[PDB]
Amino acid sequence: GLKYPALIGNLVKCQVELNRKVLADLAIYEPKTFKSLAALASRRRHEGFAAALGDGKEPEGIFSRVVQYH
Amino acid sequence: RGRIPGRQWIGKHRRPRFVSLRAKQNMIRRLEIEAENHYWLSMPYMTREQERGHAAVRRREAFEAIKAAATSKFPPHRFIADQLDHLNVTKKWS
Amino acid sequence: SKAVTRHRRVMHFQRQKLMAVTEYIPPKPAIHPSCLPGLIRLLRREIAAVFQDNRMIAVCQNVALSAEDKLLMRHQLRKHKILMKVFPNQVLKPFLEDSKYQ
Amino acid sequence: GYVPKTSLSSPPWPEVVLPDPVEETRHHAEVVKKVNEMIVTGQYGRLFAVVHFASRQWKVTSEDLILIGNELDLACGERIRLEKVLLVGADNFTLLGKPLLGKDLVRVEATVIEKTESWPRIIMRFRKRKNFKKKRIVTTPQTVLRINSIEIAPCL
Amino acid sequence: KFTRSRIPEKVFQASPEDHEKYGGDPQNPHKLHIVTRIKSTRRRPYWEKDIIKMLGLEKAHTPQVHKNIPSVNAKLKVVKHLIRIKPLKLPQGLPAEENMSNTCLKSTGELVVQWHLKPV
Amino acid sequence: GGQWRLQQGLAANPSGYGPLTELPDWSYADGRPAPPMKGQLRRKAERETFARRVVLLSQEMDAGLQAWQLRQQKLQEEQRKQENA
RNA sequence: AAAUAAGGCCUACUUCACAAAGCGCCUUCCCCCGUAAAUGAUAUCAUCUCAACUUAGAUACCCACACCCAAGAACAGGGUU
RNA sequence: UAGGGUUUACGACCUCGAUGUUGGAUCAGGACAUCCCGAUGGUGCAGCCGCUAUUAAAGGUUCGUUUGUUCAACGAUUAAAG
RNA sequence: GAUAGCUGGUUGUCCAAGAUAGAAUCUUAGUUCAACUUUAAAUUUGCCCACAGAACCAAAUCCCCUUGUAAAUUUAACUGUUAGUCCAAAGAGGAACAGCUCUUUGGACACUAGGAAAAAACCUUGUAGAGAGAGUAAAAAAUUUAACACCCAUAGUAGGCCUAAAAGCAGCCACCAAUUAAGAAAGCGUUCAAGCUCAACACCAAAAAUCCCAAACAUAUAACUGAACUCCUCACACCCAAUUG
Ligand SMILES: [Mg+2]
Ligand SMILES: [Mg+2]
Ligand SMILES: [Mg+2]
Ligand SMILES: [Mg+2]
Ligand SMILES: [Mg+2]
Ligand SMILES: [Mg+2]
Ligand SMILES: [Mg+2]
Ligand SMILES: [Mg+2]
Ligand SMILES: [Mg+2]
Ligand SMILES: [Mg+2]
Ligand SMILES: [Mg+2]
Ligand SMILES: [Mg+2]
Ligand SMILES: [Mg+2]
Ligand SMILES: [Mg+2]
Ligand SMILES: [Mg+2]
Repeated sequence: GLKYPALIGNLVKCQVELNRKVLADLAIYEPKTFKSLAALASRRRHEGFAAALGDGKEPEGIFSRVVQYH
Repeated sequence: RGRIPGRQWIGKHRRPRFVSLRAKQNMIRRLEIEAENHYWLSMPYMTREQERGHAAVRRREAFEAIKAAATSKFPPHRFIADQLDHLNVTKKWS
Repeated sequence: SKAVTRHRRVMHFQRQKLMAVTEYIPPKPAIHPSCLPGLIRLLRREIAAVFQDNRMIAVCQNVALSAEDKLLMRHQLRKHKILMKVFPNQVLKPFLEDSKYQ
Repeated sequence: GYVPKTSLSSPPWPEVVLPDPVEETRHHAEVVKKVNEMIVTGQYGRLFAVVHFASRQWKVTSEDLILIGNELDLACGERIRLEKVLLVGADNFTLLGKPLLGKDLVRVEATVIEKTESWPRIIMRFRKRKNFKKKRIVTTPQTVLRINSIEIAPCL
Repeated sequence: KFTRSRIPEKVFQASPEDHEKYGGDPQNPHKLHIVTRIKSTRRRPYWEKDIIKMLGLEKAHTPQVHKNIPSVNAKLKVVKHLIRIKPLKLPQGLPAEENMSNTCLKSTGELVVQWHLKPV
Repeated sequence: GGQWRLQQGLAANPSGYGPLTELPDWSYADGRPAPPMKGQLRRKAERETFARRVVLLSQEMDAGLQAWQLRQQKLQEEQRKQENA
């Protein structure tokens, strides 16, 4: 119940870098893993939409907020 | 049925090419980057008058190094070690 | 081909792209204002004079009478002392309501 | 600014709403504690990890083979510890970093079996009437790896 | 005849609106730029190719730093349509003798001297 | 693809000076650190050369500014001296 | 009633004969979009509809060895009481 | 202002270590800027004979005298010898 | 074994550099010089350079210090190129036509890569290998003009000049003004007048011949896909015609 562009965008918007080969392998031999990934992608999409609509103040998405590095 | 003259990209008549949204967005972002570069290129720091000889020493040193490397152009040396080791092609055992 | 031609020369790809990107973009009214909010003095003076001099004024609906019929009516009204009048209604309604003639 | 219900008054997609942050964090902590207890009880079976080695993400599980197209300079028969894992799990639970996971959380044990070469690959180039005919043979190096097991700790 | 395209003086004149839009400022301006070729040298005149070769931008998408002086300014403007320019602002002091092995460029021009591999 | 990475400043390409590539790939089972890779050493040398060039350019600019200031001061002193006598 | 093009035949007529052919004889059937008209609004007139609705507005052949042949180069087909 | 490459040229782009040159015979495929068989509007339409504009190509498009010439003159036909 | 500016061909592996302004020639299908290119070597300045400097009858161009750089002059060799095509601008003749003939400035093609359908010349992009990796440059045509505010007509009269006649329109003049409130008349039709409206008042773009040619949807949240371009593990001399080393 998702699309490839939005799914890839939501997966990239979570610091969860995963190539396409591993994604296909999981979808083939691990339906539950891909289901959880799709759920996380939909949650990130909804959080981003809510943020763009209300500009946050001050949730900033429980799943968003990338981990900074130095 | 659409018969047109030879070669569609030259001549008096050519197939009319139309622009899409991809090329439009590409040109827009390119113009934005160009305007950013223009803005960044509008604030000098030395005003020319302050750069009448602040690094000529480095240029002279680099030129001297290049000249020394060029003048060093000479054939290699020679040694008897290789000429004597070449005789080992007939190395014999007991 | 030459520079100037009788027909419209096909512009280059980059030229057409620049011409299309540099098009005119008019403003976008967020609300659009389309969905937002002499002789008459002489007429009034004459109507006031008539109202002041209307000792015995009458009203009819003369319209079906031809020009010759109107001329005959004017002749009859000139025989016996009496005059006719023809004034508008747009300028007469305000004075009508103001003269307490409900 | 009321809008009567029409075919375009509201968007077509369902307007969902997210829960509060306090309850969300509470549920997150509860699920984390549940997963920690499940891991401590030893309920998992046959773990799998996505090891990003040799610039490639391999869906590693257990007792599987991997062949890399380069040299690592390691004597055949030595244990190796891989890192950069970012997708560990098994059944009824999963784990993934942001991106990489903690070192003390995952431990991938691997070994070396052999260091062979690739089959004789042929290179060739040709053109039209340009007398262009180039040939070359290449035999890049290869290796073999075997992941013994994938341990896990309750570090959460 | 396609001659050497020149640029007038009214172009390079930052206005208050431009300064407000970007982060740069007139007083105390940057001293170095972050040149990064984003366009190939082909399909361009020969003088532009020579300028690109002199600037040292053979491999595209590669960072490069040059002096912010009138000469280098004009040299950059000559190919402005083929390179990306950005200021090199150092949050901390310049790289000392001790801060030369652990460094990083980082996007948006931010040369960090304490480059580590751990989360905040 | 994901251009959003540039908004946060974590390299447009995920394989760019990030923790997914700079971090050592493998390591000895006993915990010993594996030797550095050739690509990592090349990137380190490139960064060192870049920093050296930046420092050299900054020092050259500072020296030029100081020389210009000294020349201006010398010209002012010469003018002041010529004003007398 | 005659021809045109197509589908058949030798019993009368001919070239002629144990046949075939025409000069000789039989048959050939469905409307085609271009217009003119009820009823009313944008345009309470009027008005044929790039508004809603009504007028001139597929039938045909078929799908169980060996001798002769009107069937056929062979192959194949029809008959062999 | 739009469509034509069917006439005269214009350019020589592969085809001079070969594409055999016009008419006339059998066979005709296609397009309508439609001569005729079907249907309409107007008309200097009292009717035929006429003229104009749209659709319809399912069909038809003769027999002969001359010049080698498609073209070029003439005798008789059918609604027509495009 | 004639000659021949001429047709044809001129044998194994791999690396690198490698496209020319013109002149003469019983000559433009051929030759030389010049110019481009290659090898070994001695020398130092080669290019964008900044104020300025460079004519009476527009893009521009020459010299040009700091500044990016590492390229340039010469010596001694000698083969190879010296018929070009397309694109943007100045053009020249032609028809302000030709895949039409010739120059000036830049790019491409003769050299691979990803697209515009099959394309040399159009857009993007070059240092050369592997991996079953990641990020990007160029990249998908849009669009339907025609009604209309359609209520309603006395008269000084056929004003005067010519017009046997045009009185309101064969031609010229002033164009007043009574109707309660508006044309010596703005069209239509009259030989000529007769009749019909109007100005104003009272609500008021397509067609050529074998047969049209990628299926196809206006309504799930802007971002994806997309190279031999950049990066990831290793080592790198291993993608130009002729010619050369
Ligand atoms: Mg063609
Ligand atoms: Mg030719
Ligand atoms: Mg020939
Ligand atoms: Mg020949
Ligand atoms: Mg031949
Ligand atoms: Mg027609
Ligand atoms: Mg000979
Ligand atoms: Mg000769
Ligand atoms: Mg030949
Ligand atoms: Mg031989
Ligand atoms: Mg080469
Ligand atoms: Mg002579
Ligand atoms: Mg020519
Ligand atoms: Mg080529
Ligand atoms: Mg490369």
